[PDB]
Amino acid sequence: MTILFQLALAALVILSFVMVIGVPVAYASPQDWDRSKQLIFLGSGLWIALVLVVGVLNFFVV
Amino acid sequence: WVIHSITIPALFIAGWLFVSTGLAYDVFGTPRPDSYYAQEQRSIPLVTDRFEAKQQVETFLEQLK
Amino acid sequence: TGLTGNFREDTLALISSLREAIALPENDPNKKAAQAEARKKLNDFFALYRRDDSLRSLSSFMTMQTALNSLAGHYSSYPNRPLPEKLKARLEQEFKQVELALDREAKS
Amino acid sequence: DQESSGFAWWAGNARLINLSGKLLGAHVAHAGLIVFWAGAMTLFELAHFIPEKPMYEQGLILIPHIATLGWGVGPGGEVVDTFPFFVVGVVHLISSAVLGFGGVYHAIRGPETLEEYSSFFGYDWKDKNKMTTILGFHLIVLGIGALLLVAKAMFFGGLYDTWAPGGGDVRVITNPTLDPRVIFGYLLKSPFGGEGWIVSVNNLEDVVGGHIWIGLICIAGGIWHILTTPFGWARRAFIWSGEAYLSYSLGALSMMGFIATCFVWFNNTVYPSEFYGPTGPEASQAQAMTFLIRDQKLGANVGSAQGPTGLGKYLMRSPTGEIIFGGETMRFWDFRGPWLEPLRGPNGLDLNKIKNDIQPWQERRAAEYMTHAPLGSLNSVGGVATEINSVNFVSPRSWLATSHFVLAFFFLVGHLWHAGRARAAAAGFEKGIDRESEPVLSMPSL
Amino acid sequence: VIAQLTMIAMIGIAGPMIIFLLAVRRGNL
Amino acid sequence: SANLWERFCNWVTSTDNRLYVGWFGVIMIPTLLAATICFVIAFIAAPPVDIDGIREPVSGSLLYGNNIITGAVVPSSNAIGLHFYPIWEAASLDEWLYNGGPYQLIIFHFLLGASCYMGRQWELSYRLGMRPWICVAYSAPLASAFAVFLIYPIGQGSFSDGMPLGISGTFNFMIVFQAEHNILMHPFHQLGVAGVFGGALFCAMHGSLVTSSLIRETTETESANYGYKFGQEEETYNIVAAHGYFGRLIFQYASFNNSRSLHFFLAAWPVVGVWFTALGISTMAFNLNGFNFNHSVIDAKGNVINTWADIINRANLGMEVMHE
Amino acid sequence: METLKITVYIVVTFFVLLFVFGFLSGDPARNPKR
Amino acid sequence: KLPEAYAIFDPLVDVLPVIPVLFLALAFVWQAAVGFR
Amino acid sequence: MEVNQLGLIATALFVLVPSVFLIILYVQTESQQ
Amino acid sequence: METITYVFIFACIIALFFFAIFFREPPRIT
Ligand code: CLA
Ligand code: CLA
Ligand code: CLA
Ligand code: CLA
Ligand SMILES: CC1=C(/C=C/C(C)=C/C=C/C(C)=C/C=C/C=C(C)/C=C/C=C(C)/C=C/C2=C(C)CCCC2(C)C)C(C)(C)CCC1
Ligand SMILES: CC1=C(/C=C/C(C)=C/C=C/C(C)=C/C=C/C=C(C)/C=C/C=C(C)/C=C/C2=C(C)CCCC2(C)C)C(C)(C)CCC1
Ligand SMILES: CC1=C(/C=C/C(C)=C/C=C/C(C)=C/C=C/C=C(C)/C=C/C=C(C)/C=C/C2=C(C)CCCC2(C)C)C(C)(C)CCC1
Ligand SMILES: CC1=C(/C=C/C(C)=C/C=C/C(C)=C/C=C/C=C(C)/C=C/C=C(C)/C=C/C2=C(C)CCCC2(C)C)C(C)(C)CCC1
Ligand SMILES: CCCCCCCCCCCCO[C@@H]1O[C@H](CO)[C@@H](O[C@H]2O[C@H](CO)[C@@H](O)[C@H](O)[C@H]2O)[C@H](O)[C@H]1O
Ligand SMILES: CCCCCCCCCCCCO[C@@H]1O[C@H](CO)[C@@H](O[C@H]2O[C@H](CO)[C@@H](O)[C@H](O)[C@H]2O)[C@H](O)[C@H]1O
Ligand SMILES: [Ca+2]
Ligand SMILES: [Cl-]
Ligand SMILES: [Fe+2]
Repeated sequence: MTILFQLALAALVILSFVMVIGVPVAYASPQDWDRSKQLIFLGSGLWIALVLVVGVLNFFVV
Repeated sequence: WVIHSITIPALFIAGWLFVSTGLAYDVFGTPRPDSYYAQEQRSIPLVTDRFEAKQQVETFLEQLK
Repeated sequence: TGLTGNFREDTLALISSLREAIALPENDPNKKAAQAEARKKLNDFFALYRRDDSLRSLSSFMTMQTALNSLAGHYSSYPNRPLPEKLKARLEQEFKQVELALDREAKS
Repeated sequence: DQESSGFAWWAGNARLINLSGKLLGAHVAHAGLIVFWAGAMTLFELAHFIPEKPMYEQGLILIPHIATLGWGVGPGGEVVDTFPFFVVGVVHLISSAVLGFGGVYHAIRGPETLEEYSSFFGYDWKDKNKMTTILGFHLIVLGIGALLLVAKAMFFGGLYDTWAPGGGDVRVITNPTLDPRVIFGYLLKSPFGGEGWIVSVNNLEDVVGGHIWIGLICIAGGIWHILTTPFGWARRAFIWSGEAYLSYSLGALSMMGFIATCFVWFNNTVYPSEFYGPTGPEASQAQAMTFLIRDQKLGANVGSAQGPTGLGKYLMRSPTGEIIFGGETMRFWDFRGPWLEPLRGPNGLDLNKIKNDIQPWQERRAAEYMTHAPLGSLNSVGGVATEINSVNFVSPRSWLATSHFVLAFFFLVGHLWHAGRARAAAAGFEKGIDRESEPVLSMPSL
Repeated sequence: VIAQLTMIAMIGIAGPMIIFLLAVRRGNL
Repeated sequence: SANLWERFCNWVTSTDNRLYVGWFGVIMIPTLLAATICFVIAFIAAPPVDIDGIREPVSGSLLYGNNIITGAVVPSSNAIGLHFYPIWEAASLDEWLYNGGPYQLIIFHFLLGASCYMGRQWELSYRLGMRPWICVAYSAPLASAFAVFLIYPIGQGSFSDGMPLGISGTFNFMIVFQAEHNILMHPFHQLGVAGVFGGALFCAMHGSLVTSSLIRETTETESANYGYKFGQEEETYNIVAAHGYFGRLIFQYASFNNSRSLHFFLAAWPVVGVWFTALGISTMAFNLNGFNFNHSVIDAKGNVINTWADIINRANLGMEVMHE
Repeated sequence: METLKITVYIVVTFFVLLFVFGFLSGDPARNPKR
Repeated sequence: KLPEAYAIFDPLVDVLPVIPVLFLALAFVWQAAVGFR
Repeated sequence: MEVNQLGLIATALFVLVPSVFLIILYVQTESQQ
Repeated sequence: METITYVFIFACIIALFFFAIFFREPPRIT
């Protein structure tokens, strides 16, 4: 089912590559930087889990 | 920013064609990628003497295979 | 291995395994595994002696290296096939010279 | 930010001298790059990688390193399973994702100065104590990894072997050599011809036993510095100040380069000629033997002979008791490679033995090093230097030594740069000579 | 190699995005 | 005084000397003075140093029929290889000369002398109270020194391939060096040329434009130079006059209003130009060569249209056979 | 020959020894300003 | 070569390593908007 | 070895005459005042 | 003959150096 995974694999980059933009911009304008944005704690804690799906699955997948 | 969306494109395409058309070949007399050695006879079509070359270049080029 | 002490006694000792293990039955329960663990000693063996600069000069040590490199080098390429007899009968003749020539060093 | 408090933009980084909060942001981010670059090349190379052919054929500057620690190599340099190679690179990437993220955090939202948020982390460049405290921890940590190498050496798997009784590949060291006799006294050897300084390292087990010391020396270093404080003679010299620290780092880092330039180019032990490609000295060396055997094979005896140049066709007798190859190769009679040394007899090569003792791998491999003798171009036009458009390569062994050298060269300049600006800064006139009172203006006039 | 530049453009142009948006919304640059 | 040392130390450091000897001078002076003495002698009387013991002895000495042009100190042989080969290690004195000792002796004391010099310029500048970057600028030659003398032979594993030091020896070196590594087509050298010319170039303009503009303190009969009084706090040369000059000659935008901006750029161009060469050599010493475009052109018939670089590729291929 | 060997050692050792202490003793203290 | 579960990301695996250089370039653009303050 | 027989005079005159001509002018200048 | 001229010419160079370094008239200020 590597295709099922491979879509989830690319879903890492897609979500990462935006957080690549989002995190700095979150710090760009200090107004409501840490005030308005908890999305880091919302995205990051969800982002780290998107790493574990990679290997542990592929170890069984491939 | 007025005609500089016009001049450049129409002009730059000209240079694109003279290569593509190969018009530059017979204009500047460069050899064509297949044209060096007519027949086989591998040797330098070296132009030699004066008051000739206009006629002599027209021997080397005459064969052309 | 279990190599200890000086080079001499152990050098002789390893030949007791080397010259023996050359020709055994292939159809025994394990010749390979026996030949496997026996040649692993070479690894253990010839690593520590590579470190000696002294014996790196004289023949009798570099003789053994010629033997070791001859024998073991077969086992990375295709260890399954047994050696050619010409390579097997050309060894002992090296060992036979060695321990004599080896003894030639001490009592020179 | 701006130049008003500071200096100009093109140099603008050194605006950070007094801001530590920003300073960590720099390094952690920068370290993030280095890590990220590491894994990138790994995957980049792994995609274009061909496991069947040799490594140096591939133009491969990294996987050999990972392999050299004995992962996925197999005997024969087989390069068995690539998956360990894959795991290494990707992990560094994921590691970088954390780093730069932090590097950004200190770059912006992190406090602009650390003297407050954490006094422990707080430091002043001019302070000769709390800084030296830091120098301990790294020197401890950097000493940990050195041991952590040996953890690979003595325990987990085993490191790659240059010299095995055959195949020259994989061994787990049992007894590392340690004592000041062959270690401290080791570096005491001459740098020059025939004795490498650190570049000899005949035995593998030298480095392991050696790193043990560097392992246990550095751990002392931290414990030394953590529990100590600079002495008088230290304080009188060294110009404690923000720049100089960077200046010293360069000089050390520079001289490291020239050393690293030296290993890759010469030492066969650490970098196996097998998958790093043959060393320059070995190249012409092995080629000289393949000519030897091919002619000795067929109806010719080259042992006692003269050449058109007069030295003999192949073999000569050195001023030393050992006998060597002729030709240009004679300039390298010092080289001892994994294949050559056994062919060598007590004094020099044993000719009678040379004919008989050839192996299936040796002759093949020794001839395989004939095609690749380090040479090539920037567009990779290869073959012998003026050989025309055949066998196009540049052996990776040649790249590193070139690369790191050029960099190592600059860092000499860099060292010699900042050391100027560091001391002059401390001396106070770095800002330009003072027009009010010129130091030269009033002096005894010669 | 048909999409080599495709993805490259995506990431290559992504860098400027940071500078663009920041400058656009006039953030602490 | 209060002590001999503390007084002596004060004398070395002291600036009153007609020649400043810093602590680097403690190495520099004896080594160079030892290099020169063992040089000029060895240059004048050198036994016919042998490069290859196979028997061609080479006489680069001055006593044997050699003009300054042809005379040079032969480098060490290949038989000696790269081994450290001091006097005492060699068996006999004449043995130490016949194998090319004096070469290996000079370059060590020279280099190790050249380095300490690079610092001696520094530790004076520090004691006159002046911004000390000269030692950076001086790295450029010293880079080249180590490159051609010390480094490049390491790439060859023998000092024989090192530069024979002499006016003909040097020419022999390049040409042979050109044979193997094709240095001309190498980019780093191709910058070094720019680095040298633009140095010489700028050396002319910045030399010219300021001489062009001289506030005149002199009569026409009198020399123009003498009007400058050592220690004038007047500006001897108009920038406003010379600015517009170069500013009119080409467009006014590029004229480099600021001398402090100019003179730096004046000293950056040659230096950085030279560093690349000493990198270009070290890139060669490891056999990483200049890209030689060869058979870049071919017809459909497999014939070789034979672009220029091949001519060079042949000439080099010509030389290498000649050398051996 | 052999006597020369030790001689060069002694002489070279001397300068280099004389050399380091110059910096190891108060070198920055020697300068126009502080 | 590249694992089969991962078999295709062509451009990404083709160019990772160039982007580190791009950071140096970014610095100038990030100076360009700032404009050499 | 064999040589241009007269080539030596070349150097001498080329050394001395330009040299001397600089001295004579100089010694004069020294006498000024 | 041949050589002995070069050493002579080269000698006066040195005899100029040592001579030109120490014996130059100091260019005093003002
Ligand atoms: C260990 C690394 C290191 C570190 C951390 C520093 C740190 C510092 N250096 Mg520095 N330096 C170093 C090594 C280092 N140096 C070395 C090795 C040299 C010799 C080359 C120098 C030479 C140097 C000078 C001359 C100056 C500094 C300056 C500075 C300060 C500001 C940084 C700066 O100017 O960025 C500036 C960043 C840029 C100008 C952008 C980079 C542009 C260059 C040209 C990149 C070209 C490299 C590239 C590979 C070639 C082109 C690519 C090719 C494909 C075409 C800062 C304290 C400045 C200062 O005054 O210090 C207080 C300063 O003027 N450094
Ligand atoms: C590559 C190494 C490097 C690093 C780590 C830094 C880091 C820094 N520089 Mg700098 N600099 C560099 C190279 C570097 N520089 C070079 C080469 C030059 C010469 C061209 C300069 C010239 C320079 C000047 C002239 C100045 C700095 C300054 C600074 C500091 C503040 C910059 C700032 O306000 O950011 C703000 C950044 C933004 C608003 C946007 C940046 C774009 C974001 C960060 C991209 C995110 C990266 C990536 C895509 C995402 C990764 C995270 C992801 C995992 C989520 C910061 C610590 C300033 C200073 O003195 O410090 C206070 C300053 O005045 N730098
Ligand atoms: C990279 C790590 C590192 C760094 C930066 C420092 C830095 C420092 N240490 Mg130190 N130290 C370290 C590791 C380190 N140490 C380790 C691992 C140990 C072993 C436990 C020590 C043990 C130690 C002691 C015992 C002392 C220091 C001291 C010092 C301070 C001044 C002395 C000094 O640096 O010597 C600079 C060097 C010299 C003065 C003389 C140089 C002589 C060298 C060794 C020549 C060796 C021969 C060489 C091979 C010749 C080759 C020629 C060359 C061109 C290659 C300084 C802050 C002193 C201090 O202030 O502590 C209170 C001190 O007393 N250190
Ligand atoms: C390439 C030559 C060179 C030159 C000209 C300089 C120049 C300078 N260095 Mg230096 N340095 C160099 C290479 C060089 N460095 C290298 C390779 C290292 C190794 C890390 C260092 C490490 C270093 C430190 C640690 C310090 C300096 C410092 C300095 C400054 C003067 C103080 C001093 O005595 O220097 C030190 C001089 C040396 C270490 C001598 C090495 C090179 C010289 C030219 C050779 C001298 C003879 C040498 C020992 C070999 C002969 C005997 C040998 C056969 C055993 C000055 C800017 C000081 C400074 O500015 O701090 C702010 C300072 O504290 N240097
Ligand atoms: C199997 C696999 C996988 C998985 C893996 C994983 C699981 C990963 C891991 C990774 C890791 C494991 C990571 C983590 C993180 C880490 C980091 C990156 C860290 C760093 C940090 C730091 C370092 C900090 C700093 C500091 C501070 C702040 C304080 C104190 C001191 C210190 C220094 C510590 C993957 C996906 C790859 C794919 C392939 C296969
Ligand atoms: C701050 C700043 C700066 C700097 C920057 C930096 C330094 C950055 C860094 C960055 C970095 C250092 C980054 C890192 C990160 C990472 C990431 C983001 C990653 C991603 C990727 C991944 C996640 C992977 C994935 C995968 C897998 C897992 C498997 C296979 C496939 C793939 C490969 C896809 C500058 C100077 C410019 C400017 C100013 C500010
Ligand atoms: C052996 C070996 C090893 C180990 C390692 C080691 C043991 C090393 C050590 C090394 C070292 C441990 C080095 C040292 C050197 C020295 C030096 C390079 C340092 C630096 C410093 C100095 C040089 C100082 C400076 C100065 C002077 C000179 C004068 C006065 C001033 C001052 C103080 C600044 C291994 C395993 C790898 C491998 C095998 C072999
Ligand atoms: C995709 C991807 C990613 C991301 C990446 C990144 C984020 C990167 C960045 C990048 C960058 C970082 C970029 C930058 C940009 C740049 C550019 C776009 C360039 C251009 C250039 C320019 C524009 C320059 C300018 C100039 C000129 C032109 C001339 C004059 C001078 C100057 C310098 C001004 C990751 C990791 C997640 C992984 C996956 C995939
Ligand atoms: C500027 C200052 C001038 C200083 C000049 C010092 C000159 C000293 C002369 C010493 C004697 C040399 O005198 C000269 O010796 C040379 C060779 O050496 C002899 O020369 C003879 O042999 C040489 C061999 O090289 C032939 O080239 C030459 O044609 C032949 O005449 C001359 O017959 C003699 O005239
Ligand atoms: C600070 C510098 C110190 C320099 C130290 C050396 C100073 C010595 C100066 C005099 C040396 C000139 O050396 C002398 O040159 C003359 C040139 O005619 C050579 O003489 C030459 O002509 C004669 C005449 O037949 C030949 O015999 C001889 O073989 C030939 O070389 C001498 O063989 C050589 O001894
Ligand atoms: Ca491709
Ligand atoms: Cl088989
Ligand atoms: Fe000038």
